Amino acid sequence: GSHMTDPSKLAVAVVDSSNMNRSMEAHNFLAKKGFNVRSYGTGERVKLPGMAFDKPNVYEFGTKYEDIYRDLESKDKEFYTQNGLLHMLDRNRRIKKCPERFQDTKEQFDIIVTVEERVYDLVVMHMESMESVDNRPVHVLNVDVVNNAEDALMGAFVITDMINMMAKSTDLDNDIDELIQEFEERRKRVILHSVLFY
Amino acid sequence: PTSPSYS
Repeated sequence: GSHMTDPSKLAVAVVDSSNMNRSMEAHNFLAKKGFNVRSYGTGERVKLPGMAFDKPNVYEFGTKYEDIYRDLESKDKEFYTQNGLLHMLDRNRRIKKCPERFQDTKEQFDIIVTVEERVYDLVVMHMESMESVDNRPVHVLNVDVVNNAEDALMGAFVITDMINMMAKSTDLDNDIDELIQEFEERRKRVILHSVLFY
Repeated sequence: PTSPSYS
């Protein structure tokens, strides 16, 4: 075909805090490798760094990446170019309209990857708060990704290797525990795992 | 925490 194809047709989500850096790097990579992927953040608001630590640029979820881009450009185009935010926002715009909050989505997934335990917990808490009415299993997996541009890309590679492995399973529910441990031993990373239900 | 982290 014209594109790579996931034989398991997994529906995947990747989740971070602001749906800006880590989840979007993973979104882009996963999509290019042919996966059905969506991305979200778990924070109350979208938060990008500013010119001072105590002066973040904060927006509501739903604010178009394009508008955040314009906002920072007029603030100080050169500063937000050198620190990488304008490129990040540009990459994001090409993927989708705006940052989305996981707790507000109605989409369902076979696998949800989170990029730090705080996000993992919010995702799991949110899933548990919902009365399951289908008994459709979903696997939440946490893979720690350090929050900067370089490590976000590295995380995208690692997360993609993990999803690729699980996609090759013909019965994920009965294989996944063993596959997670194999991945942990080979890649020397801890994966947090929960099985929840829609 | 911001995305990315403040540098």
